[PDB]
Amino acid sequence: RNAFYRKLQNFLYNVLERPRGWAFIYHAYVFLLVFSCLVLSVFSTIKEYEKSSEGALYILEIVTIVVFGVEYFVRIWAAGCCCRYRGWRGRLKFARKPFCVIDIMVLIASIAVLAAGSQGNVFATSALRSLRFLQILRMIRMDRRGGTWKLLGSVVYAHSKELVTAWYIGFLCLILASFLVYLAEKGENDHFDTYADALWWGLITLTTIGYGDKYPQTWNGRLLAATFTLIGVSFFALPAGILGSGFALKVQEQHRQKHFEKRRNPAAGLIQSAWRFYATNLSRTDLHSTWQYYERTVGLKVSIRAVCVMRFLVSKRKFKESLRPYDVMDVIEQYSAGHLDMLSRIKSLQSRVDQIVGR
Amino acid sequence: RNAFYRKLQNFLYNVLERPRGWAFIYHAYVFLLVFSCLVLSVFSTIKEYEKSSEGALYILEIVTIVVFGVEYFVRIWAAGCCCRYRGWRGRLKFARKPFCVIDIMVLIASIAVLAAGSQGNVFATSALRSLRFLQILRMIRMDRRGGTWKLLGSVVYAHSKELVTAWYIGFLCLILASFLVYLAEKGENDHFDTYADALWWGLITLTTIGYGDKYPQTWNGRLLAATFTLIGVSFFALPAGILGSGFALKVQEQHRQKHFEKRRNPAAGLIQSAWRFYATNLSRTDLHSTWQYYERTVGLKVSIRAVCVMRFLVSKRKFKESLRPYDVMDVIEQYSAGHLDMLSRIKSLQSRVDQIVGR
Amino acid sequence: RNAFYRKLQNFLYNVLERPRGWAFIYHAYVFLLVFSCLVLSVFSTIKEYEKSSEGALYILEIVTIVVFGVEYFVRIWAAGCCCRYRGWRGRLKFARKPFCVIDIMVLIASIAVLAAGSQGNVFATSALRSLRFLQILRMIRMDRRGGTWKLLGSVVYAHSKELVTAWYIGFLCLILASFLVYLAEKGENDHFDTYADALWWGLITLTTIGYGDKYPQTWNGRLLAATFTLIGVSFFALPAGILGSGFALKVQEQHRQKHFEKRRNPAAGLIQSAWRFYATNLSRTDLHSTWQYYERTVGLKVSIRAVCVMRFLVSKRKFKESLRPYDVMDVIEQYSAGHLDMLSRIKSLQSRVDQIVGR
Amino acid sequence: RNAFYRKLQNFLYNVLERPRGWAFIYHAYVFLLVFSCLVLSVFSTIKEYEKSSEGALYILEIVTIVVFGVEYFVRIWAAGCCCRYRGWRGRLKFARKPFCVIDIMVLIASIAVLAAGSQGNVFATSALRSLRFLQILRMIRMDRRGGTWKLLGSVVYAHSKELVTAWYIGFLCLILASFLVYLAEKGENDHFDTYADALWWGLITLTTIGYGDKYPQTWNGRLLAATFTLIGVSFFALPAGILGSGFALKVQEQHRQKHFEKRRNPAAGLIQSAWRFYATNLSRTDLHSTWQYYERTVGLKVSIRAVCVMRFLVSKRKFKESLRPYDVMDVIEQYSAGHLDMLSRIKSLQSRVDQIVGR
Amino acid sequence: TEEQIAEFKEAFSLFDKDGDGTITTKELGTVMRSLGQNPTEAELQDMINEVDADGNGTIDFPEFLTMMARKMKDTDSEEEIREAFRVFDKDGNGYISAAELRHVMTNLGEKLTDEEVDEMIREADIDGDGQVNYEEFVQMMTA
Amino acid sequence: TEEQIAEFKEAFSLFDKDGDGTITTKELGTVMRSLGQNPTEAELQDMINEVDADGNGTIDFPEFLTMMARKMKDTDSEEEIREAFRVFDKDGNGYISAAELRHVMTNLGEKLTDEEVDEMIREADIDGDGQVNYEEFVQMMTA
Amino acid sequence: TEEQIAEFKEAFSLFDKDGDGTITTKELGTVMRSLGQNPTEAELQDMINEVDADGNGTIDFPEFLTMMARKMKDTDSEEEIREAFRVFDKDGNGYISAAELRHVMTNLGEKLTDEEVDEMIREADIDGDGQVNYEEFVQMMTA
Amino acid sequence: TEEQIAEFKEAFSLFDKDGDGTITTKELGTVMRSLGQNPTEAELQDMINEVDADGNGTIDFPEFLTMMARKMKDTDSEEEIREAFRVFDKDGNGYISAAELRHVMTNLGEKLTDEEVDEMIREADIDGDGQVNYEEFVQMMTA
Ligand SMILES: Nc1c(NC(=O)CCC2CCCC2)ccc(NCc2ccc(C(F)(F)F)cc2)c1F
Repeated sequence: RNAFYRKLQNFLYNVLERPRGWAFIYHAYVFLLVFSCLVLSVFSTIKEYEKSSEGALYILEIVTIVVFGVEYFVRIWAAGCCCRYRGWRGRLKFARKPFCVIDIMVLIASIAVLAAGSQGNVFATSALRSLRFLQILRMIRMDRRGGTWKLLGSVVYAHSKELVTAWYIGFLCLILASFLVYLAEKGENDHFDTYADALWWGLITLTTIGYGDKYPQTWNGRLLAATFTLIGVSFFALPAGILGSGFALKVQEQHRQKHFEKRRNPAAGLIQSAWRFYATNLSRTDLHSTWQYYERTVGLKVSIRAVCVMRFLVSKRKFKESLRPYDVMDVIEQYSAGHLDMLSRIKSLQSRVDQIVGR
Repeated sequence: RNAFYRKLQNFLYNVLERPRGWAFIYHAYVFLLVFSCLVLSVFSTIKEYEKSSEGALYILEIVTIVVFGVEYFVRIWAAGCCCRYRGWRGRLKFARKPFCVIDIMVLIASIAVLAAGSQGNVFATSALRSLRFLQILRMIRMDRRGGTWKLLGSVVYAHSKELVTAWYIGFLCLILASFLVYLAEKGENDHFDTYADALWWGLITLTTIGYGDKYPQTWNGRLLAATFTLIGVSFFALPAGILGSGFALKVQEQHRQKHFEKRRNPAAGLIQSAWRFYATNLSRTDLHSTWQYYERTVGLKVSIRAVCVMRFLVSKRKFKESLRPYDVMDVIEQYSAGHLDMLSRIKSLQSRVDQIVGR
Repeated sequence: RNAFYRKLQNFLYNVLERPRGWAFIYHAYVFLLVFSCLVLSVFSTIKEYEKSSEGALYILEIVTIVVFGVEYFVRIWAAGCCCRYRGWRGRLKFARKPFCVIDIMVLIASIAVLAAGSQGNVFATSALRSLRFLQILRMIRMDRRGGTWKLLGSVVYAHSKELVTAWYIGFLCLILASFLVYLAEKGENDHFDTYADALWWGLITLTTIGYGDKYPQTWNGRLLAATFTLIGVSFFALPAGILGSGFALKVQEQHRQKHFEKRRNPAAGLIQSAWRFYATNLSRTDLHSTWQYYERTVGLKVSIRAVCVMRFLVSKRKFKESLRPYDVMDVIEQYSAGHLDMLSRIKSLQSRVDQIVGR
Repeated sequence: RNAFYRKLQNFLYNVLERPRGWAFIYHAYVFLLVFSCLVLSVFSTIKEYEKSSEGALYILEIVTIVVFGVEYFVRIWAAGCCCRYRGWRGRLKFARKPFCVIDIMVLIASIAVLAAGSQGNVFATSALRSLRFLQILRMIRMDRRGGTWKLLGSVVYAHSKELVTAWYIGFLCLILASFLVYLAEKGENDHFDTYADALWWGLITLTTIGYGDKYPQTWNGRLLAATFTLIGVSFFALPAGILGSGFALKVQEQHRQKHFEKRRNPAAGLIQSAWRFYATNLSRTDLHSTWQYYERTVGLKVSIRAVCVMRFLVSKRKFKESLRPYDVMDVIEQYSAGHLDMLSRIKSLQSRVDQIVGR
Repeated sequence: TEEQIAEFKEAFSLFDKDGDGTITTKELGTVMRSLGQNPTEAELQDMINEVDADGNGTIDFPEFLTMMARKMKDTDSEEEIREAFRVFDKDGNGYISAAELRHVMTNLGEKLTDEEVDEMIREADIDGDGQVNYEEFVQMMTA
Repeated sequence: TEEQIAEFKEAFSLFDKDGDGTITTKELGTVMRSLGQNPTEAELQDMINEVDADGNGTIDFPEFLTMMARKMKDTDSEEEIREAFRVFDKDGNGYISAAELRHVMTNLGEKLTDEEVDEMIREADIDGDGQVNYEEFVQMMTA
Repeated sequence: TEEQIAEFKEAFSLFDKDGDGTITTKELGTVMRSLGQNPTEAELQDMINEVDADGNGTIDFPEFLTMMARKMKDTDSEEEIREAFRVFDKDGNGYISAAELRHVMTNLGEKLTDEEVDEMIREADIDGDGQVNYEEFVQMMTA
Repeated sequence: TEEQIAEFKEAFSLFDKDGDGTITTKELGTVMRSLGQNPTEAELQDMINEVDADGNGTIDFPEFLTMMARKMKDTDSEEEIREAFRVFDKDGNGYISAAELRHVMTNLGEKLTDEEVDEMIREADIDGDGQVNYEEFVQMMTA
């Protein structure tokens, strides 16, 4: 009973919290489901299609709210598989997580909208904006880890100075070109009736949009727009290329490092050292295993404690160093160490067959 | 007779299936031919030019269908050069390939369109859409390997998480900005008469299109569009840069690895081991060559079989490892092995001239 | 008194000149402040909002001018922390810096605009353009180092040939396509009434703008525009991708090199050598420390001077070489040196146990 | 006289043919001059400015034709500095170069246009197109090496498969999306009156242009355009990013390799060997230098010839290998060679102090 | 209490064989090398600096006491343990079979006898299944 | 049948010189080293783990039998053979000259006598041309 | 003046033990090796070329005089000193504690006695605080 | 003519000390090693394959004759010479000073005496300036 119970618990936790293979399918389905809902809500906002789409929208709304509630309950139950959250207080702490609170606020907001806004199925006008915002936040919540946001932030920080330079130059050219076009076509063109119209046009231009609502018509304004467009469209599109290139480089490095064996071995060393530490506790009247083992390898008790903790902390440090493997630093450090070892060898042979030459 | 016959067979198979140099020219010509056909069909759809282009279109259609049929026959004949497909059943298996079936469906569809739709060369209105779709599928088939699709899929999978992040952020900003612009200009602007018009405008904007059919006109809507355009045009253009950079990195690595000599030698080892395996079969009352060779190098027969299979399987593994050469992993593994060898050396010298010092 | 005085001096200099952490916040605030000013000035240029925004604009103008003046005074005071600028002449030299003069010209121009252009807070029409240009130059000055400009220039120079190729091809296709479209639609389309309209349209096109004011309408002009758009939009967008990729590669290399320990040690060697140089000056009737130290390590005085300067200059060179660490050159040089050392070792052992074999 | 004559010859050849520093300035000036000419010709095509710009255009035309002629003469004179082109036949061969013939055709075409088209200064209507084409070809000729074209071709070939994939996918989606939009909005929208209008709109869309002349208006056509725009704008912009990234990678590798010392030394070896080859010619009754040198290092004459040619050809091969330095291949080859040397060392020590152990 | 300080003083005296008052690299190598564990001098000397608060190249009594008070709860070893059992979890289930513990303990790091891994399985295998969870064991650390 | 199992038992006994019942790395090195083939101990020991199903560092009788039943048809060696003859095909025609086989056999891998390559050309050169196709030979493997 | 030239001639004679008139790599190694400083011959020989104006592999009297006149003010050593104290400034404040000077002097580069760092702190620690500024010391160079 | 073939036969006999008819790596090493030039066997053996048309590991008389007929004009050595003098042209003027030739000849590659570089300057320095052009010398090769 308990074996299958815990098997199901861990399987559900893996599917919901850390999906790798088939679990994603389910997630995708939910996303599609949620996606469909907005689409139906989308199709319900139009009057000519509201009468034809509102029933399906309401049915899908009941389905999605039920699915979200059951998923939340299953997740807060499967949180018992990991020992961080077990028991009443453990499940409470799991619920304390920001995305869990986001989920419950989503559920209660959906309930409130369905109760008040839907005197029937179709929804109230005021509740419509709240419903759309709720769907937006559900889409935000679709990913629980926020790994996308973390990755984007890390990549941006890696290029913080440099994105900053791109943005600063882009803004400067936008302001300056807008100012001159406003000067040149203040009265001749009604499009640039005001400086603000010039700023809007310059933003539309430097972004490669080209709405056509505003555009220079004079020779001088057109010339200046041409020059500063050539100058600044590249700057405005630069952050996209910056990020794309940097993203590809990051994934390339991650692929390069993947091997991770020199990370494996120090893990074994460190875990053995940690078990020695726990087994050599002086205050514990147990753990005779490591005690007698050391007694084979030999004030005394405290000295053994001290040496064991020295080696455990240094092994922790060593595992920390192996925590980040880089091919370049790997080769550099390995070659430095090997060169030092080789130096020791040659000093040995020199002094040593010097002793021989003496004889 | 047979020598020249097989020479022609292999030459045709190389030209059609695996073109490297001049063969591509022919392929290009066919592509151009096929391309011209749609263009002529294109030029035939316009009434003012249909009377002037339909005769050439029909002639090129006969030419291209004949060329495709003869090419299919020549290919299914030249499939005999490779031993996978030889004889009646071999050619049947070759025809089983998905692109071969695509070719025959193309041929039969072309025949059907030319027979029914062309009561007089010029084609029937209903058969016109089928003809255009047939041309589209022919263009799809132009490449038999599908190497382009495989490369695109591999690169996408390499950046799957990361393209996913880009798409997710782009979609989120699109939805959110469209929602606010719809709020700001629901009644003031007829362009954003509905939320759906706002979504269409937001997609046209974030993609740098700027049709001009819809655009904000209010100060608040224009401000929000400006901000979220700055935010999200980079995200929308990101996948292009992601893919381009990743593509360049992949080709760069492929160029880096090209040497392949440590891949060459294990191939020789493995093939020699495989021939030993076949030559040492116990059930075979032949192959006295390797039998007597081993008899020079020496229950007995089975032991020889066992050792030979050990070495053959390990050589297969070794060739497998050399199957993928990476400069970084090459240097890491080679330096680790050399360092271990060096350690063995120095232990030898230490213990050994210690023996000497003893004397 | 002096301790806290100098502590505050260095803290202010760090915050203003070289901000790393919290100091940036203050800078950002000032930027935002300055930014707000233009926005308010922006909002003040519109007549319908001028009466509502001019008072806040004037108040923020007084605030920003006061802030800039006090910041300039605090900076020219905190310049005493560094020994380059101390005392009357030191502060004068600090003021000689181009960005310091930019700051004072900004302050005086702001004073002049506020005195003359503002008869009563409201600003004069002629002084308005000067005020906007002053804000533009303040935004330019926001960064004192100009590190963004230096980085952009360095990256451009790194790709100078290659950006040049991109620009040259883009310009050529623009000219040529514009010429043909002008030929094809000289009279048929009023949009391309002149070659210059064709050039403007071609620039709008190759930049992916698509205003819609001008566009081909004839079959031939549309075909040519299609072909050369496909050809040249990639060329026009190329510089953006070039720069983005190159920027990412540069930051990647900078991250790769970061370790800098082989740069640390030669610094110690060089500084010790420099102190030896100063301590071994012959004309100085002091510095008996290094004099007696060398007297322990031993015409004589001049010889010691000479040897000390030899070693100091060579250590300076060595530190110079370690000034630029590159992983690739690090590995190449280190392996060459280690291989030469190994060669020396093996020659020693060969000749040496040859001597042994002789016995 | 001859010393200064040749000094000027080489200086002019360097400035014109291979400009590095200040020479570029002159080139730039000429380019600007030529550029100005078209601009003036540009400004001369407009009737309202033709009367004001034609005199300056004609003056600049005389100036530029004179400058081009004198530059051609100076270049064909300075071609004597290099020994490839010296004397009557040498200068003729130099003139045979394709860009030299381009220059003379440019000069003669300019003369013809100025003589016939310009009854005075004003230019003939028919000669105007020829003049503009001549300016276009002059701009083409501005660079004599064609290094930009060679670089672009090399980079394209490096990514030939991959650019091909991008283009193929882009074309496929363009065709397919255009076809469906034409189906959906054949009659509803006059913009897509024909399939060809749909193709033009699809090209304008996938390129991020957005002219606004044509665009979907129906729900289904708009949906399909949205989907395939998302799909294919990235593909259409892909070649730009591909090329930019690849360009940056190429320049990065070129910067990486720059050191070139292992290329320097084999050059010395090879040139010494080549001089030995020339000095050891048997048929030459001279060159007693290397003959007696070898006589110190020793049928005989032919044997010396043979050995010298062996070493010269192998040194040529060695210099060829050092012709292309790659950091990755450098490290791989150097480590393989060092490992083999180390193996030889350890075999020596093993067998050798085994001999010692025997004693 | 003074008892722990006295025990640390006794430990230092058993370490300060030379009586220098600051156990030096060679001396701390000697003290444990005689017992039967003979780590290479490199590990000892490069470890000393990691704990040498004053950076004297040795360990003085204050540096002895500060770490003697420092237990598993400090040094945020929790993350290191998380990574350590996550690397050896080829499935990611958060649990590892006991036999894999036997193997990894035996053939990696500082090898220990079957007795050490026996007490390990005693402590970790609380529910007696073999597939011991990582989170519970790491919680036992602080507990 | 029991005949093959008896032959495998005889082979194991001829291998288990110590009689341990699990041929160990050193023992399997000794058994073939005495015959006349003396591979470095590294290759043997690193090969043992590749076939050691239980991971004991040796080969037990079940691990002997499982592979003894495992023939060329298993282990999807077909792809390895395809790559192996594709690398040595400088033309890509799918066929390789016999003389190149002589050379590559002689000067690479475990070198064999002209007799081995003679039987090789006998089997592969079915049509007697020298330019033997790869596909036919690899089909002969499974056949 | 002629006094400095005479002193340089005396120095060269004390260097040109062989009397060749161009102090050679081995000879300049010998001259200072006998004193008590014994740098490896590699450093000496690779340094000679850096100052060898004529590139003869040795140092002639003109190359001696040119540098003897060349003081700290030349060779733009200012930037090198700036980098040298900027690397060891973990804070970037532009000043470094005296104790860090003691440590870096003792444990890096050509090590010197406490007397050398004592005169160093004498000169640099003008205001007697320990946190000596880099800019003032580097100004002292040219001064 | 038959004279050159006879001379090549005499050369081969002076090379084929063993009389094998195909000068082998060790034999061609011995023949020139005795004269006074003693290149490492590695260079000889790795060079043999570069000229071994039949790939026998040696040089047969046909491979001797084919190259004996092959002069400087073949093997497109022109490009190699262009690169070789372009690398040593730090200015790119297309000419190199004679003293730099002295230095590079002396201190790189197979070093030769001042006599060799003397005949070099004789041939190259046709106009007697020292700054000898590369193009003229490389033309002299084919001439
Ligand atoms: N595919 C795509 C691309 N283009 C590519 O990724 C090219 C490569 C893909 C992979 C294989 C086929 C095409 C660029 C941007 C976005 N924006 C995100 C997005 C916005 C709106 C919606 C919605 F409105 F339709 F929901 C969905 C998603 C995007 F999706």
